[PDB]
Formats: sequence, structure tokens, C-alpha cells
Amino acid sequence: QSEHNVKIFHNSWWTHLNIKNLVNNQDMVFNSEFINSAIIKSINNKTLVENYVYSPSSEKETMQLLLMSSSILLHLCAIISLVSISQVRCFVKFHLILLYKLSNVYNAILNQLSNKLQKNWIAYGFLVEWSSDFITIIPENVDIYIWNVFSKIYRTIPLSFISTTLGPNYQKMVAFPILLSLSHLLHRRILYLFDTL
Amino acid sequence: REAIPAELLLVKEDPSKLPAGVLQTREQLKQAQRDINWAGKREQVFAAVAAGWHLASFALNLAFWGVEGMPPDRYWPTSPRIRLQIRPGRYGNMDGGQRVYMDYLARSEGVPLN
Amino acid sequence: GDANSVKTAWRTQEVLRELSYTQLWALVGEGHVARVRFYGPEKNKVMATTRASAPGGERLCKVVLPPDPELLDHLVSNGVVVDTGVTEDDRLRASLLVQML
Amino acid sequence: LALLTPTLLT
Amino acid sequence: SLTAERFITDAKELNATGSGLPIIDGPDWEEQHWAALKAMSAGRPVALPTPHAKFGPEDLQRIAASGPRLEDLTLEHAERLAGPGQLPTAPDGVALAFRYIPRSVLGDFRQEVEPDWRSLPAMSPAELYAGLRARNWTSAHYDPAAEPWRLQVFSCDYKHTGVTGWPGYRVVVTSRGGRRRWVDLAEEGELVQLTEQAPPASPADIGYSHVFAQLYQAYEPRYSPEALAALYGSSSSKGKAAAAAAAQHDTPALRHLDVSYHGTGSAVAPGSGTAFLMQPSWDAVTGAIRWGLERSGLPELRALRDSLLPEWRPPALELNRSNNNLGVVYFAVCLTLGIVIPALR
Amino acid sequence: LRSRMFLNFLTERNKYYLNSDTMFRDFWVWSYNNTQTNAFNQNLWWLLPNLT
Amino acid sequence: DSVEQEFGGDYSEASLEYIRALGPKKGAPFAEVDPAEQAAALPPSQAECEAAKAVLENYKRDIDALKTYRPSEQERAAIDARRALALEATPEELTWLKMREYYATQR
Amino acid sequence: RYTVPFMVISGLFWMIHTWILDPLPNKFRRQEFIRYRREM
Amino acid sequence: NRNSRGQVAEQVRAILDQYD
Amino acid sequence: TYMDWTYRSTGVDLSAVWDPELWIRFREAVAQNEPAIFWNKLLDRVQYKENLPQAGLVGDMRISYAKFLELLKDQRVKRLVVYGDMRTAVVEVPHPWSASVLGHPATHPFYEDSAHNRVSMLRPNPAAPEDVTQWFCAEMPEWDMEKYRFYVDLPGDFWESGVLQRHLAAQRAEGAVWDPASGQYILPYRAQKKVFQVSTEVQLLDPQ
Amino acid sequence: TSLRGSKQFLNSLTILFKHQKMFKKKTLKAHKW
Amino acid sequence: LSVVSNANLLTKRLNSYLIYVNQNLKKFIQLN
Amino acid sequence: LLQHKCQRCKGAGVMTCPACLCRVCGTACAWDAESEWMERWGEWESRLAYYDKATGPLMDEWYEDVLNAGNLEEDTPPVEDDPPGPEVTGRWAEHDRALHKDKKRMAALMRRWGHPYDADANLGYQIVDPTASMGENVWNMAQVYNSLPPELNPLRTQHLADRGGGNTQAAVEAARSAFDAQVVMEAALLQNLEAAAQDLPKPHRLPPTAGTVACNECGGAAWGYSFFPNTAVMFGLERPFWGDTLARLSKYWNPTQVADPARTGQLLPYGEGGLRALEAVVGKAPATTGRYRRDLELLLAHPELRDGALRVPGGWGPEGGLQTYLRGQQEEQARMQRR
Amino acid sequence: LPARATAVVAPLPEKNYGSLRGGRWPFLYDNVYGLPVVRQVASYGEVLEGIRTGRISQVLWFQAPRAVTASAAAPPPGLGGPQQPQPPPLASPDGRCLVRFANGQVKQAVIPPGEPRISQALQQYGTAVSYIPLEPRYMPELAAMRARGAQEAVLGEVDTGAVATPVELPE
Ligand SMILES: [Zn+2]
Ligand SMILES: [Zn+2]
Repeated sequence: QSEHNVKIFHNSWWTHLNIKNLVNNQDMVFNSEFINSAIIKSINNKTLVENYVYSPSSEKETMQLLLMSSSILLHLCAIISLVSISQVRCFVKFHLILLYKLSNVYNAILNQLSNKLQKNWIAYGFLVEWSSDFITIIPENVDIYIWNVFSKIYRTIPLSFISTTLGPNYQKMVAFPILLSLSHLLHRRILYLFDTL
Repeated sequence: REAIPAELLLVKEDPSKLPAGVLQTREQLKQAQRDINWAGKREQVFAAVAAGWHLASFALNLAFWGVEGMPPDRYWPTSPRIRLQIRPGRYGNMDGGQRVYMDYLARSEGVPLN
Repeated sequence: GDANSVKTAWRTQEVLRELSYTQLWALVGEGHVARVRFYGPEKNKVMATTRASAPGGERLCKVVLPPDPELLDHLVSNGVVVDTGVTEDDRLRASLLVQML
Repeated sequence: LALLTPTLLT
Repeated sequence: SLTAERFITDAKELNATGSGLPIIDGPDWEEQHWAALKAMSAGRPVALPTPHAKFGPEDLQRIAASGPRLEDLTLEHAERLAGPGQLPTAPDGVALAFRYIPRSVLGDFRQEVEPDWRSLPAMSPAELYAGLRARNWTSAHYDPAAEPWRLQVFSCDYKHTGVTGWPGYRVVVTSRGGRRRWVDLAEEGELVQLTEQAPPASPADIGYSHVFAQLYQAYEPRYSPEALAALYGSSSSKGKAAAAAAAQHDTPALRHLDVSYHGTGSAVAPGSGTAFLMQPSWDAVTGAIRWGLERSGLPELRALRDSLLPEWRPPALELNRSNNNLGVVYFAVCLTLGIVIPALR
Repeated sequence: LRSRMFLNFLTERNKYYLNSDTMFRDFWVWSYNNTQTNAFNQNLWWLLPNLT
Repeated sequence: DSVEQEFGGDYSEASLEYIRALGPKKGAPFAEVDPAEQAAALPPSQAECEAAKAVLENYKRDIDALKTYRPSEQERAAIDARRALALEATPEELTWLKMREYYATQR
Repeated sequence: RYTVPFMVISGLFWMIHTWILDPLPNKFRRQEFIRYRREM
Repeated sequence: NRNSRGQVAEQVRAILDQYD
Repeated sequence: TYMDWTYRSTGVDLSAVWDPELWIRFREAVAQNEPAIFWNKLLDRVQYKENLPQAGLVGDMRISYAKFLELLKDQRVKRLVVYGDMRTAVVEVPHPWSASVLGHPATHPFYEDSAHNRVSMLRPNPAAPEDVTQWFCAEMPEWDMEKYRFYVDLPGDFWESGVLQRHLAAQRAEGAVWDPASGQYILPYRAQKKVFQVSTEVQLLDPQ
Repeated sequence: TSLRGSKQFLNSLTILFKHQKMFKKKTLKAHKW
Repeated sequence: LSVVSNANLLTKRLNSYLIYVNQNLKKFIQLN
Repeated sequence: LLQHKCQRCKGAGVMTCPACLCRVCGTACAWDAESEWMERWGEWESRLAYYDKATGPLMDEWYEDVLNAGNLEEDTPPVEDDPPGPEVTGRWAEHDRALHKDKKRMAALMRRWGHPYDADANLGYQIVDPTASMGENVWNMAQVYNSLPPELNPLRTQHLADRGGGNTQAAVEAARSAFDAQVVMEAALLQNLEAAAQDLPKPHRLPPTAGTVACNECGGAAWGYSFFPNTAVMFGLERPFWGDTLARLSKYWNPTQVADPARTGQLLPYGEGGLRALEAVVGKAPATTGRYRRDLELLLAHPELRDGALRVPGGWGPEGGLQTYLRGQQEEQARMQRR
Repeated sequence: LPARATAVVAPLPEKNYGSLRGGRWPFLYDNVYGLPVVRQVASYGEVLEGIRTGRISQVLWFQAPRAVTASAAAPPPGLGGPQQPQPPPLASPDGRCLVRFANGQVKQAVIPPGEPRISQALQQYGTAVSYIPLEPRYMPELAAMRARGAQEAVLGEVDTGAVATPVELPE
């Protein structure tokens, strides 16, 4: 029986290539979305039956809401758990510094052109930024700006949730306080998800 | 120039020898026309309904517009550093950081000075 | 040469010296396999122990099986100790913590 | 998703 | 035969086809009668469709009397491969000729109109399976006194173009009185062979596999009891001397229709702007961007031009990104230009 | 032995008839080697000679 | 014979079969140019193809310049009827006449 | 399907709508002056 | 054992290295 | 070895991730003081991509589904390597003159007698003396074969259609039949191979 | 003139070794062919 | 099965005509 | 986690042909034609012999020997003196004479063809050496056109740039483009195999072949990403249980009749038509075989073709291998009577 | 020379044969081509019984052109290579076919290519199964010729009306 060796030269030449755009006959000149249709169809067709609430009428709406909430929360939890690693934060900081210097280059060129077109070293260069806590060298202006953008985007969430869930005794009487509470808690949870990120 | 009389060009179909149910009635023709008309606009109607829901949400946000009409909230200040407890301390802050902070604040305010 | 004159050989000693499904079937039909042990969460692989009368002595060989409905009947009728194992019913609960790991 | 897993796996 | 391709080399026929026969083109084949029928409804004079020149007056009379034959629907088209002066032949244009039947002369018939699924009464797959078993003479639950059923199987063709597509089949069942119900065989149930007769456990496993098995089994021919004189026989080729002169009864043709397997209409073209608005994708956006060409026909490769136009575009964007009225008028100007520029190309 | 090796090579390569700027080089090899296992390696591939 | 003249000086017929049985001489796989493509790339050229194919050209110029006349005028009434046919026709009618001619000469 | 492009459109519009339309309460000039005079 | 072409190259290198 | 006790004892089903074959190879290597037994298996598990077929699969080596079925029905397929997803197969079909011991000079002279002649083992067919292609021949050893490695995209109902099952059932249905009418054990001519027919070796791959 | 094999090429390693490198003596009787 | 209502007839293009002409010309050339 | 496959085709994208298992199948492939297998492999082997550096150090030392013809370190002259007579017969004398003509035949070889490195038949001198770096060898390969054999090298026929001539832009360019498409498709196939080896869905969705049709639901996509994570990829419930697959296949392969064929009047199995020293002693006859009948007959007729010293290129037709060698021997035997 | 008649015609009542729905078209010959329209529609059971009893002599399926990217006989056209010949045409996915009876009658049918019972009957009872090749205006090889004949002139008043498509001998 022979003893093998670790291959260290040109191991998988087919891996570091992007053959996709050539094989699928792009650039010369298959379709998804059967997936989500099949997923929601299976959700409706089985729905697990809430016999504990004596099989209520909505049901499929509840299961679809649970699926959307679980998917959103899984993606956000994966992102938060990824950025909770300190080396990932180092990576993010390095990419932010590079994008700032490159944005300065873009800004220099662009605004110089739109300046003359009107009506027609390591200390400064990535050491005192790479070695400093980024809470220090970041204005509170950008934090306030990002928070204002976020709160402006996610401002109609309670009313849109109420409009979706209230659209097509006790029938719409044990639902409206619960849907109101769900909309309020959902909006505060999105704000707190921004806070924990 | 040939004539080709219409008896050699027209179909002499008599609606009596046809099998039963083949000749469509007026109600069946109306139902078929309604089904064709609905199938010719069903996907457009559904896509328009979904886009209209998204546009209604966007128009609600537009009616929100700015900050007017909303009270200040002690639970939600406008700064996440206020909301949490984030302060710079002994490790990380250095003199040059003031220069870098000045340049970042100039760019964030929007002035091309440093 | 002989080892150097194929120009198409690819892992000719690693592929081969390894039981496939047809070779496992031949060994079982010849009465050379002592025991078959189904393992894995899907029970689609076996760890066949061959007898001392098998070619190559007594050894353990891993065989991945196709969906063959006559395999269990073949093993039973050829005197092979068919050992499955556990196979907990609640697949969702059993394969949850190990997937988290 | 584990509540929806037996539903979805069909 | 239709599939036979021939080579025309004899002269006085190459003089007929200069560089090929004229390609007869018109308004497709599915929509070639729509304008004429619209003119004929609310009666107006319409042009008489004069027949082809391939046949004469006695053939016109024969067509008017009896009807079309396979010879009369067959047209020959020849395309010239080489001109005069080809070394293997010399005076021959060696043109390739093939016979065909056009996708016309099936016109304005069309497949069955896809019904309103949300308004038709629904029937269970279990009830459809029970009815198909009752009309299956090979099954133990056969009922000879069963009303005839007209089964029309629809497969969705707007699954990837529309938004309301459905995965499986939909069987419209027409009863004796003209009443129409529908069955949604959305998924394949217990996958069975076409000769399987056992009903599945847990009847909600009845998909379209069981329905198609019952449809296959229904149409099996039924034989008179001559097999006692055919499976044994006397001598010779008994299957063609005593069995082939024995006939058979179908049995479903007096109880089933299964008249076709239809497809639904797709009102949205698969590569249209309406389909893009229905299912947007960044690949479609980049394809539209690449289609926005035919204006940059300049030496714009590797040096200047298009190496500077998308760099001199942001000073027409980021400088005008400020303010509101200037941004509004720039948006209006750009929108009007982008509306009018594909319109001319 | 050398003659038969050359014979094998000649018979193998003759089957075709049986039918019917040091600084840039150093910079490129250094950048390719240092950024080998990263997504920023498929951007040096487009900076080679013609290769068409 | 190229191997028989080049190596047939100090080599046997066994050696000549040995050299012959290795394919052609150095060609395309050996970065030279193949005789196949070499014989059909440039040597297709002749001495200006006999002065713009003059063996056909002088004859054709002679006969085509000799054709300067009108051939006949008795059958010109058919030419007038056909030039009216080119105007008293939809393009569909003209294609119909073309298929009439093709199906007339076919049968 | 329509969530992502509409969310991107609204995100861009509300990024514009706190930098040009509805900025700080007409004190941007004072802020920029502070930035002019504080880079000493 | 049947060597692939790369393993044949390894063999040729080993054999042409050994004594040196 | 098997870690099948782990769920009922701890709650973690380690049998979903444990490798009993790798443990057995490690145990055998430790017992025999032959570390190559464990190291080769570990390196094959780690560098699996480098174990993909890079010899005999050159430049769009796809046959068809229908040709693969035709070659399988003709017993011209030496090896069928079904991959982990059970939808992609590598079909090792021998070169024809390497398919059996015929003595064709195209093949490498693996098998020579003392006269330095390639050994031919072509037994004539008494049922077809005019058709040499129906004659009988012993197949070559697989390690001495030269094989095209074709890529076949199997359908999703490949196992449901049972073509591989029918081929295996046809192949394992005969061989070494006792004959009381004349004595002796007889290998029937149906159990023997023709000139270019080989025994198909079906091997499945484990994605783990 | 075309590509073909030759007996003068001596493709067999057994020929090239029993003729040039390996010279031993074998004492047995043949059994198979 | 898999029936559609209307088949897609698929209603730079000179090259396909050239390949048709050359291929059928080759078929003729070999025939005679 | 985001990959979901089609439930009808199980992620394959192709289904077994409805008819015939044709004008509804795919359009086969280039390698299904068994008659062109040996020609295709011969041209591929001739292309690969350019790149092959398995004999690298040997050809390098031969190149050094032919560069500096002033070598040393002989230390013992070989004796090797027995070409005994042009007389006697057998195989030993013929093989020994053919072995003793090695020096003159090698001189003929080096005069007719020369070193492969001096004629670019191989890759040349040290251009691709392992242990240097992945990237220096990539630079050396990208230098000139070292990634192409001279049969497809653009800097070999540019001298014929006038009027085209031997189609340096229509035949050599077409051959180079076809070769590049083949190697790119090989990379695609290897990526598909790598994705199939780890149970993942394949990235490249190839067109249906001659036994397959596109899936009814996908059309050939067979899988896709989505916002919703896969609960089969998560929790490890992606692959079915072996006993469940066995039960499904057994029930599918064993249909049962719940009606006795006496009450229903059925006398025949399901299907159409209904009424009705070979293949049982020897068993069938090969169908893919038959093109090698002439080569088998000639190999039986001339046993000398089984010589171990003879190595024909390989093939089945009149052009290639056994028939080419026999025609060459017959032409030589005919022309030696006239010379 | 051909007729140029024009008259008001009442269209026929819309039928419903089940398999093929409509069909009014009061003319014996269609436009564009001028061949007789197949007014008779054969049902699935009638086609099956005609194949079984031998009354049906031929079944001819229409064809649809196949996409180049749907051809597996070559590397995909996205990869740089030769243009390759057009792949062979598919059978029509809408299932439209002509049925030629033994008495010369031609009927219409919608039979899916791949239907088990029909394919089994056509296999056992040896009824000739053919495929109508394609239309010249729908053939992808003649798409360029159709486009040039549609986007250019036909005569330019140059000579007279007697040839067919004279781009060799111009107009
Ligand atoms: Zn699918
Ligand atoms: Zn088929």
C-alpha cells in the first residue's frame, strides 16, 4: 500500500474560474421563483392545523407570518453573530478605511471636475485610523443620519401591518388588540434590532 | 383572369349534422369570452395589486414626511450613542484622532476642506 | 513499463481495493461476507466484515448502497448477520443539536 | 422553522 | 414523402427558382384569421382567399366536393445552393427542395379556453379517481350505467411568465347535463405505474399519477370470448387468421371522452416588458441596459470616449444631485429623453 | 532508450494527421502569489499579455 | 521519396520504413507549415489569373457587346403585357405568379 | 417579489430626504462655519 | 499500481534525482 | 466505532458526523503500525476535489442519457461511479481494444508469451462461426484498461425507472450452473462475455 | 507516408530488457499455451 | 404530455443560412 | 441554506423521455457517436502530448546534451558488439539488428525532426517547473502563446495574412475557438462533478440530452436561491431514509391487480396489440459492436499483428491503425518487387 | 391573373369539438398560403380506435424549431466557437397533428407527443408516424431570407414578372 502526499500546486484549476456567465449563454444573447411559490403552497396545504384554537379561519396567514418572521430573524441573527467576532470587526474596519480613502479619491476627482465645470506619511495614511477605536474617529453626525434614515424607512410598519392583517361574536374583537400589540412590538423589535446591530 | 365561383370557395356547413353540444350557445360563448378577458389581464391585475400595496406604504411614508407632529421621546433619542452607553476611553484615543475626526466630520457635513 | 504505460489511469490503486455494490453482492453470494452493518443517519451505507475465506483475508470494507430492494433478501438468504442500528424516529429532534454543532 | 419543518418537508 | 429532400439539377426548373422560392409570409398562423373575422363580424365586404396555384380547376372542384387530401396540403420549397458554374454538374443550380405542410390550414380552431378556476365548482381528486374507476372496465368498481364524462386536462403555461401559475394539472370534467367541475391535481401523489389498480392508503395521496393510471387502464380494449379459440388455436398464424378477424369493443368511448390535454393561454410574453415588471431581476435590468445600445457606434474601446463618458456622467448627476427644483427638472428631461430615444433608435 | 522515448513522442504528436518588462512581471507574480486565496485574485488575471 | 533521397544515402530500406512510419515531416505540430494548407494558400495564384480570366473575359466581352441590339419586336407585345403584369399586381399576386410558374415547370 | 426594489427605492429616497430635503433646522450653514473655524 | 501522468512525472524526477 | 449510543445518552447524535470507516482505518493503522492506512483515507477525505477524474475526461466528455443506457444494455460500461447527489454519473467505458484480451497492437503489450507475441484469448462461438463479433473473449483486468470517462446527467427518476436495477438483475442472474445431464459445473455461454463486453462495476459515492 | 507502427520500433519492454539488460536462465516446463 | 396552447416558433442571421447552404451543398457534392 | 431544488425532478432538471423510454428528446452530444471515439481521442492525445512534461527532466538533459556537445563522465565504454551477420532467422536476430541500428536511426530522427524543444513540439525548456510558485509558471504560460499547441498557435500562420490563403482566420481560428470551448466545457463539467460530490445542486444547468427532456415545472433550472432558508439543509433532513426509498421503489415496481380477470372479462395484460441455437444458449448479440468486425477478422487472419514490438496508432476504419499498417506493409511489399 | 373577388360573407357558427375549440372561417381555403383548411377534428378516442382498427393510415405531427442553446451536441454558443448547424426541430409541444385516414380524409387532432396509450398503439399497430418538416418562414435557416424578402423590394420595376426571389440576378 502506497503513502500519499499533499498536493500543493495547482490543486483545483477549475475552482478559481467564473464559467457561469459563459455556460448559461449570457453575454451572447433557466428561471427561478418556483421555490417561493412551492414553499407558500406547502405552507397553505399543510398549515399544521391550530386545533387548539379549534382550527381558526385565518390560519394560513398565521403560518405565512411565522415563516416570514423566522426567515428575517434567522438572517439578522446570522449577520449579528457574524459581526460579533472581533476579527470580523477588524475586517469591517479595514474595509471601511479603504472605502473612505477611495471615496476621497472619487470625491476629489468628481468635485474638482464639477468645480471647474461650474456653469459650462502612514501616520495620516492608515495608521492612526487602523490603530484607533472607531468610536473615536467617527462623527455622531453619521450615527444620527443612519438612525434617521432607518426610522424614516421603518415608520409605516404598524399601519401597514394593521392594513395587511385587517384586510381580506369575538371575530374581529379578539384579533384587533392582538394585532395592534403585534404591530407595536414588531416595530419596537426592528428598532431594537438596529440598536443591537 | 380566373373567377373561381364562390361555391368552390365557401364552406357549406349545416349546423344540424354536427354532434350534440358542438354548436356553442350564446351563454357558452359569453362565458368563454369572459374567461378569455379575465385570463388576458389576471397576472397584470395581481402585479398591479402588489405594486399598489407597496405604493400605498410609500405614500403613507410620504405623508409622514419629516419630523413635524412627533413629540421628542426620552426612550428613543436621535443618537444611538445616547441610547446605548458608548464612550471612548484610554485605549484607542490618540491625538491624531482629532485630525481624523475633523476630516470625517467635514466630509459628513459635506464640505471639501480636509 | 506497465505501471507507467496507461496514460489514462486515475487512482487505479485507490479506486479498486475497495468494495463496490456489485463486488459486495458477488462476495455475499459466494458466502465470503460474515456481517453487514448499516450505519449513517440514512442507513444507506454498510460496513461489511468479510470472512477468512474471502479473497484478501478478513477485512472491513465500506459499501454505499443503491436503492436495491433485493439486497436484504440476498444477505438473509446467504447467511449474513444484518445489523442495523438504533435509527431514532424523531429525526427533527435527533438531528438538531448535531446540526447546530 | 422547526414548527414549520414537517409542513415544509413535502 | 414529406421528409424526403431532393436536388433539382435539370434545367427549366432552376429558371423557376432564381435564388430560392419566395418565402410566403403573413400574419403568423394563430392570428392570421383575426382581422378577417373582425371584418366579417358586423358585416363588411372581405377579400376572397384565392387558392394556391399548385392545383387547377378539377382539383378545386374535388376539394369543394370531398375535401383536402395530404397531397393538397403539401407545398414544395426550393433554395438554390450554387449558381451556374459548379464543377461536378456545370449547368445545374443543384437547388435543394423539400416538401412541407404549413402551420396554417389548422387556423382559428385553437385549444379549449382555460376556464375561470375561481368560479367553477371544485371536485375532489378522490371523487375524480372514483369516477375514473367507475368508468374503467378493467377495475372491480366498474359501473356500466355511468354518465359520460368529458375530461379536459390543463397544464399551466404561465408558471414562469405570469404570477398565478400552478404546478400540476387541472381536469375540467363535463357531465351529462353540461355541468362543468374542476379537479386540482397540483402534485403527483403515490407514484404508481399505469397498470396499478390498488387504491392508495390515506386517499389524500391521490395525485395525477393515479388519475393517469386510471385513464390508461380505462382505454384498454375488451375482447370477445374467442381467446379459447385464439390462445390455443389450431395451426398457422392464428393471431392474424383467427384473432385479427375477431374485433374488440373499446368500452370507454361510450363512457369517457378524455378528448384532449390542453394548455392554458399565456397572455404575457416570456421576454416582454410586462413580464419584466411582473418578475424583475438584475440580469433583466443589465440585459435592458445592453439593449439600450445603437447610440455609441464610435471607436470607444480601450481609449477615451466610453472610458470617459461614464466618468463625465456623475458631474451631470452628483453636481445636479443637490437642490430640489434642479433635480426635478433634470429628472423630467432625462425621463423625456429616455422615452423618446428608444422610440426612434 | 532515448531513441524509443523520441519515437513514442513522435508517434504521439504525429496523430494530428490522423483526422477524418521585468518590473511588471515581478509585480504581477508577487500580487498573484500574495492574493492567491481571495476573491481579489480574479482581478490580476485581466492584466496579463494578450492571451487571445 | 523525400526520405528516400534525404536518408537513402547511408541507410537501409529497413531504416527507410522506420523513418517513413512516423508520419509526415515537420509540419503544423512542429511549428512549420503543413503541405496541405501550403499547396492551397498562395499557389492558387496564377499570372494574374491569365489577365482577369481573359479566356472567359475576351469571349464574354465579345458576345455581350455583340448583343447590343433589340432581339425581336414581334414578341414585344408579351413584354408589354408582362410589364403591365409587374404593375397590375399586389406582391402577394406576384408571389402567386411565381409559384404558378414553379408548379407549371414541376409538372 | 416587489419588497426588495421598493425597499431600495425608499432607502435611496430617505437617504436624499435627510441630506437635501429636510436637513437640520436651517443650521447647516452654522455647522459648516463651525467646521471652517475648528480646523485650526 | 498504475501511475497517472503526474505520478509518472514524479517517478521520472525521483529517478533522475536519486544519485547526485 | 459507530457512535449510535450518543443520542440516547447525551442528546447529540454524533453518528451523524462520526466516520466509522475512518475510525476503523485508524484502529487498523495503530494495530499494524502502518500509518498509511489511516493517512491515505484522511487525505482522500480532505483533498476530495483533487480525486476528481482528471484523466480520460478531456474536453466535454458527455455522452447522453440514451447512449449511456445503450452502452449499459450492451455491457460496454466497465465502471459506473454514481456521485453523492445520485443525479450525476461518471461512466468509465474502456477503449475497445482495451476492453478484452484480444492481442490488438494498438494496446500496450501487457500480455506477451515467450515469443514476444500479444496473447489472444478469443474463443470461437459455435453458434455463430461467421460473426467474429459474437465470439467469446475474457475481459481485460480493469487496472490494465484504458477508459473514457464520460459525464452523464441522470434524470430525477433514474432510480424510479429502474434501468440500473434491471441491468444488475440481468447481470447477476446467471453463472456457474450445475449440469446433471453430463456432470461437471458449467459456466454457461450466457454467463460469459463477448468480444467487447465487460462486467459493469457499479460504485456509489458518499458525500460525507 | 502516413502514421503506422513498425516491428523495428521494438515497443516491448520485455524485448528491450531480455535483449539488452536482463540475462538470466529459466528452468521449468510450459503449462499454458 | 406537457401540452402548451401555442408552440414557440421563435419568430448575424445570415450565417445560419450559409451553414444550411454549405451543408446541403456538401451532401450533394458527396452524393454525386 | 438558501438553496431549494425542484420537488418534481429532485433537482435534476431533466426527466426521462415521455416517448421512446424521437424528436422530443435532446439532440445527443458529440461523444455519443461511437464511430468517431478513437479519432477524437487520437486528436486529443496529440494535443496533450504538447503539454505533457512527464518526460521533462529527460528531455531537458537531452537538450543540454545537444546544446553543449562537449560532455564528459563516460568512465567505461559499453562493449555491445554483436550484430552477427545478415544471415540466420528467428526473432532474436531481427530484434538484435533493429536494436543495433539505434545510433544511425537516432541520427536520422535528429536530422528529420530534431529536438522537440528546438521545433516547439513540446512546451520547450524550463517554462513550467513545480516548486517555483503558482503564478510564475502562470506568467511563463501566458508568455507568447505557450498555452496553445503550434497547430493552433496564431504566430505560425500570420505570414499568410495576405488574402487569407489557407484560412488562417477561418480554419486555424475555428480550430482554436473549438479547442478553447472544449476546455472551458471541461472546466464546467469538473465544477458540476465537484458540486455533485458534496451532494450540492449543480451550478451549470446543461441542456437535455438524447434520453432526457426538460422538467415540467423548472424547465431546466432544477434549483434556485430564495429568501426562505431550506429546512432540509438545516436540521440535516435533506436525504431520504433508505428503507423509505426501498418501500417506494418496491411499491412502484410491483403494481397489483385488485380485480380478478374473470369478473371484468379481461384476458390479456395491459397494452396494445394484445394477441400474438441462439439467444438461449449463447445469449444475445452485441449491438454497439460490428464496426470492428473487419479489424477482428484481419487480426485473426494475420497473427503477426499480435507482435509485441508492433504498436499501431489505433482505430477501427480503413483509415487508422491495423488497416493502415496492413496497407503500408502491402504497398511496401508490392513496391519492393519494382525496386 | 389570379382572382380578386371581394364579398360579404357570414362567418360560420363557432363549434366546440372538445379537443379543438373554435373554428368558424367560412372559406374553404385560408389566406397567406391558399391551401384547404382541415375543418374536421378527430377526438382522442376516435384516433385511438382508428389506429387499433387500421382505419387511420398516417399520423403527422407538426414541428417547432429548437433553440440553439437547447442543443447538447456541441459546447454552448456562449463559449467562443463555431456557429454550428441548427439543431433538429422539436415535435410540437401543443400536440397539433394531422391524421390521414385510409379513405384519404385528413382530420385534425391534439395528441401530446409522448402519450402512453397513443404511443403504444402507434408502436404495436404499425401506423406511419411522420413529422411535418417546418415552414420556410419558420425555419431558422431561412429566417434571414424571410427577413430580407420582407425588408427589401421585390421588383424595383427592373424587368418583368418571371423568376423567384432573384437576388442573384437582381430584380
Ligand atoms: Zn424540476
Ligand atoms: Zn425520446
